Amino acid sequence: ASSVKQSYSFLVCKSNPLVVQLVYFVIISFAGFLALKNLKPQGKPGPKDLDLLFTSVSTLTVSSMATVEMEDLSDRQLWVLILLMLMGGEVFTSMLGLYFNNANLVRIVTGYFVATVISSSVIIIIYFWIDSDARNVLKSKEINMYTFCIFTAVSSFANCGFTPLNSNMQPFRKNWVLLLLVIPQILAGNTLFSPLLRLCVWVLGKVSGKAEYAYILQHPGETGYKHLHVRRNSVYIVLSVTGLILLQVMFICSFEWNSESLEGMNWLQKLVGLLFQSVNTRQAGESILDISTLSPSTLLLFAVVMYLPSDASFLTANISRALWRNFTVNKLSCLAMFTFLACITERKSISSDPLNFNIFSIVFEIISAFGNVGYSLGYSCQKLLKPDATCKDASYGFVGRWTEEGKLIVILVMFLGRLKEFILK
Amino acid sequence: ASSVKQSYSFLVCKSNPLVVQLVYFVIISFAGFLALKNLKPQGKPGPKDLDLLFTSVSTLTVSSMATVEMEDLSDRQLWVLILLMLMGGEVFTSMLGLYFNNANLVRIVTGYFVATVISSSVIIIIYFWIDSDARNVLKSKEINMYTFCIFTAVSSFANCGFTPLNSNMQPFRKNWVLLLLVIPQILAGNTLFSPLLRLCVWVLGKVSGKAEYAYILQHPGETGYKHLHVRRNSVYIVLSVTGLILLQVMFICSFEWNSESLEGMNWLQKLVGLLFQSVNTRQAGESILDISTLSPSTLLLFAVVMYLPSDASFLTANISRALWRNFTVNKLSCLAMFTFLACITERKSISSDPLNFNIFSIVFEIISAFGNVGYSLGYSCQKLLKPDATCKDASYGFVGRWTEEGKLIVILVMFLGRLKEFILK
Repeated sequence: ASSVKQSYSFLVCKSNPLVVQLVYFVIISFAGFLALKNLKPQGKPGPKDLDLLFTSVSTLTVSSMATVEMEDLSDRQLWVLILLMLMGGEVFTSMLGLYFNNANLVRIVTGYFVATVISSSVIIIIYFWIDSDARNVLKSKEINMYTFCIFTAVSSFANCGFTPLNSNMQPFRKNWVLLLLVIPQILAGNTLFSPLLRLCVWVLGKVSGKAEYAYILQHPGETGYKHLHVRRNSVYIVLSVTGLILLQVMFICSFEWNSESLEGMNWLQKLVGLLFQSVNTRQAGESILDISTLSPSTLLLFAVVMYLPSDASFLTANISRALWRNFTVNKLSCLAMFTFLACITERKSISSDPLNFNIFSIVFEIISAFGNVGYSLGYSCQKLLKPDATCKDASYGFVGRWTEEGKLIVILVMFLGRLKEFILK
Repeated sequence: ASSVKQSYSFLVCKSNPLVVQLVYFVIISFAGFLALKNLKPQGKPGPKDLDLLFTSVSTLTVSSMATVEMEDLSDRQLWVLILLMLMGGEVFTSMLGLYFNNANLVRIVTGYFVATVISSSVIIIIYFWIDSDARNVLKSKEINMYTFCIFTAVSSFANCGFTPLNSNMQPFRKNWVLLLLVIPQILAGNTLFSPLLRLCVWVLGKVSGKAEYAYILQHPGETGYKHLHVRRNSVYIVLSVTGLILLQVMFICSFEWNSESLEGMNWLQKLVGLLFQSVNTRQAGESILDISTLSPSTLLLFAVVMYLPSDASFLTANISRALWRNFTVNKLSCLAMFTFLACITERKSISSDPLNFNIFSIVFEIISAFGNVGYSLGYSCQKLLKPDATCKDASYGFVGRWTEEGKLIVILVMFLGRLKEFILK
């Protein structure tokens, strides 16, 4: 209770924000892994503790990188994941930071977060109530309807990318209404958070008439909030994200409109699904297509977009040994070093299975982990060079098929990716 | 004669250095392609004009990217390639720039260039004279001994990477003496040019005693030469290149010491060959191992090293739309765009043959072309998924197996890579 507040205040007063946030993430991830281990169902042999720790990290790190199938976790573990997502989302961490800075605009941010989460949950619950196809699908998968709704709302708002379905949103690719109802939740999380918050402050100031709201609106830098910029910067956020989404939609519609991953869908269904995928590419994680089946051009476009630094990390950020150090921090040297380590650890897998364990797939996984997106190129054992029937084609990401050292490397990459925009300064 | 000088002076007086150097490279490349077409041997159907143009560009662009086997060109075409290499090397272009700047240190630079070329040719000729194994190899390949020696010396000094042998220096991997005699020629070209020139100026000043040489030595910036830096910068050049070479040697010795590409070699032979490869990786192009057979970690290390900007481009170089433009020029956006284009053009090849036409191989080719290195991941038709016997496994680089649009894209990438450190300003 009060002891937590006292310890947090003591940490904040002396240590840097980076150190306190690293301690926060490490301790919460360890607690989540411990919980996931405790409420494991009895009798059935669950995943190894490393997979549970990886799932807890990816849930907290809102990176959605899966090592265990989402169907291998019970309802209680699903709610533990929901709690980790709530306590690890970008908006919630920024809200806690604002709390602690103000103690040593808070109401508006807390209201925005709580209202968005509650409205998303209610909207998804209502949509499942009106449409019985989703209820039938959930009954087939034996997943609690309300638990799935809350999980989906929290994951979409927090931009994590996890869903109780093992195939993520693939079973719901035909339901364009759900995708159109979920897209705003993703766009009200990490992406388009600053312009939406600015609009919320603007409408509150207009309706209330209080001069404090206008003062906050026109002095965004005085309050010190990272995600509250000037009108020009917010307009830049909207324009940049909209243009990137339109570019992604254009390229995917040009290339994979007739692909097998969209077969059996109407033109409107295909358009809505591709728009949902393009929105998710930046940082959501949720996918409706098996990203492996996409053409190499679209895969490279995905890699480029998830490599693009977040706009919050772009506006805010914008003897020879000092130049070397400055060059080592550019988001690219770390990616190259981690990809080199991952290729070292998976040398046997790459040599034996070059179709799935190729260098581009490892680059994609490293970019996904560092950018906290969640796109996994997957692993189809039908693509093995040597025909092996002992495979059980699993729905978890490519990282789940790596070695233990590879999983540890991806865990470190995800931790560094969440703690980015902080290591830079 | 004098008309050429008048035209060059007229171009220099008005246009920027970038424009005049671009027109110089374009016109010389076109002349070289026209020559290569003209002295093609009669009776035998040679390569298509696009392949000749690509070879002329890569020879001029000292990028060593091969579309045609080097055994398909006669002695006259080999000498045309030698002339293109001489007129397109980094040292020669810098020397011409110094000529035109001084007209509108020249003696020392010209002496260094001419003496290094002549001494390299004489040394290689002498080594072929003393050792008859190389003479036997050349007789087996039916290549003129003196022509091969001059070609090798010019290519090693100009850091191009071409050799009359189709397999490059692979037949000579056992001859460690030749590799140790060629390494200084490569290290006296583009790399270690500034420290070697500084040492040459220093010894000339010490022996002569003229104060002008010391004035040039201690005021490197006054003369305006790009490749003449201060003592600290030259020491940095030496230290950085030596450390990078040692790191590459360490990693390759750790990984591929027992690989098939080095089977049948003594420990000293393996060490010398790996050191030669590490020296060449930065920007030489010449290789003694089939780079395809190397492990993925070493391939990624090669990609990283050839992606590292030249130290001359590092020392010399070191509202939101303006920031976007500044971010678009970082050597990475261009690589991503060109790789995206190459993947678009080779979509059929990637889909049909994913083992050789994978995204990492295209990334490697694009990095090699932009960095003007010359490393090609190759194409072994035994790696086809579909077993096709119509193949004739050719010794030319991976780019020779691309589509015509892919070859054009690589030509553009090579032209931009040579004109790098210029487009940046």
